[PDB]
Amino acid sequence: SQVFGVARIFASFNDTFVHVTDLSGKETIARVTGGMKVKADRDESSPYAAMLAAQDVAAKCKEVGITAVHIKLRATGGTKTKTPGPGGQSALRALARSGLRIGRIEDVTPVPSDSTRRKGGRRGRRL
Amino acid sequence: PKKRASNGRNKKGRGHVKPVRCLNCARCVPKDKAIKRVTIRNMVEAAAVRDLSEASVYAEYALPKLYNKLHYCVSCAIHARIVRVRSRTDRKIRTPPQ
Amino acid sequence: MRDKWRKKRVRRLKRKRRKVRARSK
Amino acid sequence: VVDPFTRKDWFDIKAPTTFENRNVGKTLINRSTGLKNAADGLKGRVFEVCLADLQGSEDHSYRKIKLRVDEVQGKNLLTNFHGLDFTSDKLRSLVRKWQSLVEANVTVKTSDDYVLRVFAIAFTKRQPNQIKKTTYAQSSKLREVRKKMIEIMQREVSNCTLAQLTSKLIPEVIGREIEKSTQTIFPLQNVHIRKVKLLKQPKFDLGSLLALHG
Amino acid sequence: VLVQDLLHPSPATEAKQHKLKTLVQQPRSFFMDVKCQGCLNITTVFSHAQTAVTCDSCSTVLCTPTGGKAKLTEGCSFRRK
RNA sequence: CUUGGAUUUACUGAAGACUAACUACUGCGAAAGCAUUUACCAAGGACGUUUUCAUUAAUCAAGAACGAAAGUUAGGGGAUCGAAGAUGAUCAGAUACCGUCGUAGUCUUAACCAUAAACUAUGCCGACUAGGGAUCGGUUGUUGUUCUUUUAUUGACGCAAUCGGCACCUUACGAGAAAUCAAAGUCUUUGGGUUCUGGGGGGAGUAUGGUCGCAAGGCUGAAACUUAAAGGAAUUGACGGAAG
Ligand SMILES: NC[C@@H]1O[C@H](O[C@H]2[C@@H](O)[C@H](O[C@@H]3[C@@H](O)[C@H](N)C[C@H](N)[C@H]3O[C@H]3O[C@H](CO)[C@@H](O)[C@H](O)[C@H]3N)O[C@@H]2CO)[C@H](N)[C@@H](O)[C@@H]1O
Ligand SMILES: [Mg+2]
Ligand SMILES: [Mg+2]
Ligand SMILES: [Mg+2]
Ligand SMILES: [Mg+2]
Ligand SMILES: [Mg+2]
Ligand SMILES: [Mg+2]
Ligand SMILES: [Mg+2]
Ligand SMILES: [Mg+2]
Ligand SMILES: [Mg+2]
Ligand SMILES: [Mg+2]
Ligand SMILES: [Mg+2]
Ligand SMILES: [Mg+2]
Ligand SMILES: [Mg+2]
Ligand SMILES: [Mg+2]
Ligand SMILES: [Mg+2]
Ligand SMILES: [Mg+2]
Ligand SMILES: [Mg+2]
Ligand SMILES: [Mg+2]
Ligand SMILES: [Mg+2]
Ligand SMILES: [Mg+2]
Ligand SMILES: [Mg+2]
Ligand SMILES: [Mg+2]
Ligand SMILES: [Mg+2]
Ligand SMILES: [Mg+2]
Ligand SMILES: [Zn+2]
Ligand SMILES: [Zn+2]
Repeated sequence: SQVFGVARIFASFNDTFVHVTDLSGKETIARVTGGMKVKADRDESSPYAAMLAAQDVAAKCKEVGITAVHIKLRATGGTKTKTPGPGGQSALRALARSGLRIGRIEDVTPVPSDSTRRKGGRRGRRL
Repeated sequence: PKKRASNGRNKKGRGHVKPVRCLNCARCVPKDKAIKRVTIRNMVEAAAVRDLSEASVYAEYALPKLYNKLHYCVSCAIHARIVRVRSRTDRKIRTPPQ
Repeated sequence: MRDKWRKKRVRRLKRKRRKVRARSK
Repeated sequence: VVDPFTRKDWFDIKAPTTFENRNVGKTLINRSTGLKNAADGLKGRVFEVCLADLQGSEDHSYRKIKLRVDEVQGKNLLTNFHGLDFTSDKLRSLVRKWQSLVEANVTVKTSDDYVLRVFAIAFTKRQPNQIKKTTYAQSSKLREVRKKMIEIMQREVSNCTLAQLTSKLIPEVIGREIEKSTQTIFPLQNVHIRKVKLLKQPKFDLGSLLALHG
Repeated sequence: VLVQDLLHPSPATEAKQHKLKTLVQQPRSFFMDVKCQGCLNITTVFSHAQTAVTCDSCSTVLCTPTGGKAKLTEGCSFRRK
C-alpha cells in the first residue's frame, strides 16, 4: 500500500524532536526540533513549536516519497523523567492532520533495570 | 509530640528499606514512605483520537496506553497537590479517595 | 546555634588545645 | 547545496517465508558507485516490524520482529529472522500488583547452530472462586516453575532449526506448553516467550537462505 | 461471660482447642494397624511416624513421613487401635 | 558543546556499578541489614512429635562477637553520582540554594574505626485482663470451584479449627498531665524475677587523669561560676511566601 518511514519522536521537557527515518533507522529523511521554530529558550519544548516542527517534517517527507509513518515516542528516560514532554502529543497530532498516514504507535522510552545513580544528590534539587 | 502512629511511613517488622528518587526533585526517599501513584493514561488526548484514527492505515486499530508508576518525596508531593494536608481526625483515613 | 555544629566547633577547638599542649611535651 | 536525496536508490524488502505478507515496505541508501557498491553497504541492516503486519491478524500486535538483511538480489532485500521483543505498552499491561511475576532465560543453539537467548515470562493466575486479594506462589514453587520453563526452551530449540522455530513462535507453542507443564505446580497466565536474541550465527549458507525465500 | 463451668467444658469446643490447652493435655495422635496390599501382616505404625516403616515380609515402604501425619502408600489400609 | 557536524537516528563493541516494574501496613535476620538465575557450603525460627535428657534455667557489672553511612592504611578498579576545589547565574552582599566541570569518595580485596533520630525515641524472662476482620509459616478436619490427563496418590482455590509471627480496626474494665496506650493495664487496694539510666536550667559531655585508635576520634568524666526558670502535653488567639 503506502510507503512507511518511522517517526522517532523524542519529547523531553526542554525540547521536542521530530525525526523520521526509514524502517531501519540508518537513513534520516527529516529532523526538525522545536528549537528551530522559536527564538526563546523557554518554549523550545512547547506544543506550538512541536506542531510547527511536524509540519516542516511532514512537508519535507512528501517530496521524498514518505506517505505514511510509524511512531516511536520516547521521553528522556534513563535516570531522568520517563514522562513525555509537552511537545510529543502535538507533533503527533500535527502529523495525522498533515496528510501523513499513521501505522503502529509505541513508547520506546529507555527504562533501566534499576540503573546508575541519578544526579541531584541525596536531598534533591532544593528550590 | 508523635504526629502519626505509622511515623509517616510503612515500616513495621523491618530494619531498613531501600530508597527511591523523587521523580520531580530527585530526593532520596524510603520506598515505603514515598507517595506512589500508578498512572495509566491514554497516549492521545481525547480531542485528537478521532483525526488520527481517520489517518490510520489500520482498520480497527486500538491505541496503546501509556503506563507509568510515579514516585514523589514528601515535599514535592505536598507542593504538587498530590497529597493534601488533612485534619487531625481525617489523617487516619487511608482508603483511596472515591 | 545548631547542636551538631556547636559540637563540631568544640571538636576543632579541642583538637587545637591538644596540639597546643603538645608544645610542652 | 546538494540535496543528498537525489543520490538515493530505493530497494524492496522481502521477509522470510515463515511469515505471510513478505512485502514489508521500502528502504533507501546512497546509490551504488564504482568505488563503493550499494550492496555491501546495504547488507546487515535490521528492520523492526510488528508481527501483526507480517501475519495480517491483529492478534500479534504486541510482538515485534527484527529482520536482518544479508543478501540483495537486484532491488530486493532478502532478510532473515534477527530477533523477537514485546512492545513496551503490552509488557507494562501484564505486570500488575497483587500477583507474583516469574521469569527465566536460557542460552541455547538450534539445529543449524544458531545461538539464542530466549526470555520467558509468566504471572500467577487467579482462580474464579478465589476471595483473597493477592495471588502469590511460594518461592519454592517458582523455583520449580522457573526450572520447568528452562528445560522446555532448551528442548524445543535444540531439536529444531531456526526457520522451524520461527514457525513455532507465531502460535506461541512453547508458552502454552509451559503453561500445560506447570498446571500441577501452579495455575499460570500470560505465559509468553517475550524476547529472543540472536547471539551467534553459523557460517553463512546462501543456499539455505534462498530456500527460505521461495 | 462471667459465670461458666470451667470444670466441664463442652466437649465440642474442648476438641477444637490446642492439644496443650485442654484441662488435662492429651495427645491427639494414635497407633495404627497397617494392612499392605501385597500380603497380610499386622504392622503397628504411629500415626505421626517419622520413619519410612517397612514391613518384615517385603522390603516395601508402608508410609512416607510428612510435616504432620504420615502418608500411607497406596494399597495399605490402616485401622486405629 | 556545535558545518573540524554538535544534538538526533540505527547497528556493533568496552567498562564498571545497579537489580526497575512484580514490591504489599508482606517475608527473613541479634541488631546493623537482606530483592536477577543457578550451583555449592554451613546455619535458623515456627510447626508436627504418645522421641530423648531431666532444672540443665531467667536476667546479667567485668569481658567477648557483630555493628549503616562517612572516615583511615595499602593494592586493584574507577561507569554514574559527587564532599573539597573551579566556574555561569542570582543578590546590596552571597564562599550557598540553581546550572556546568570536577578530586577524594562511591565498588572490590586485606586491615582499621565503633559511631547514627543505630527509633518502637518504649529493656528482657514469666503470669493474667477484650472483642473483630485481614495477613505470613506449620499442622489437623471438610467444597455448587478450576486443573493434571481422563481422575485420583497433582497442585490451586473455598470453608473450619488451632499454634507461632508482621501488623491493623473498635472499646476503655484500666492507665495517664494530656497526646495517647491490649500495653504505656493488673501501681496509696502501692512487692513475680532481673539488668541499665535520671534527680531544676546552663556551664558541659567542657577541663583533667586513665584507656583504646595510625589519625579523625571512641569509652570513662568533674568543678568553679551563673541562673527563676528552662521544659512537656493540650486550649484560645495571632501569624504563615501551606491546602480547600
Ligand atoms: N480471624 C483473625 C485472626 O485469625 C487468627 O487465626 C486465623 C489464621 O490462623 C487463619 O487465617 C488464614 C491465614 O492462615 C492465611 N492468610 C489464609 C487465610 N486467608 C486466613 O484465614 C481467613 O480465612 C477466611 C477468609 O479467607 C476467614 O473465614 C477466616 O476467618 C480468615 N482468618 O485462620 C484463623 C481464623 O481465625 C487468630 N484466630 C486470631 O489472631 C484472629 O482471630
Ligand atoms: Mg520549597
Ligand atoms: Mg511538630
Ligand atoms: Mg523479627
Ligand atoms: Mg534503622
Ligand atoms: Mg546529642
Ligand atoms: Mg528484577
Ligand atoms: Mg515475601
Ligand atoms: Mg518465624
Ligand atoms: Mg562502613
Ligand atoms: Mg569507606
Ligand atoms: Mg570515578
Ligand atoms: Mg556530573
Ligand atoms: Mg564550591
Ligand atoms: Mg549513642
Ligand atoms: Mg524510626
Ligand atoms: Mg526497642
Ligand atoms: Mg504501640
Ligand atoms: Mg537511645
Ligand atoms: Mg496457615
Ligand atoms: Mg486504636
Ligand atoms: Mg508512662
Ligand atoms: Mg542537673
Ligand atoms: Mg569551661
Ligand atoms: Mg508545645
Ligand atoms: Zn521530591
Ligand atoms: Zn507387607
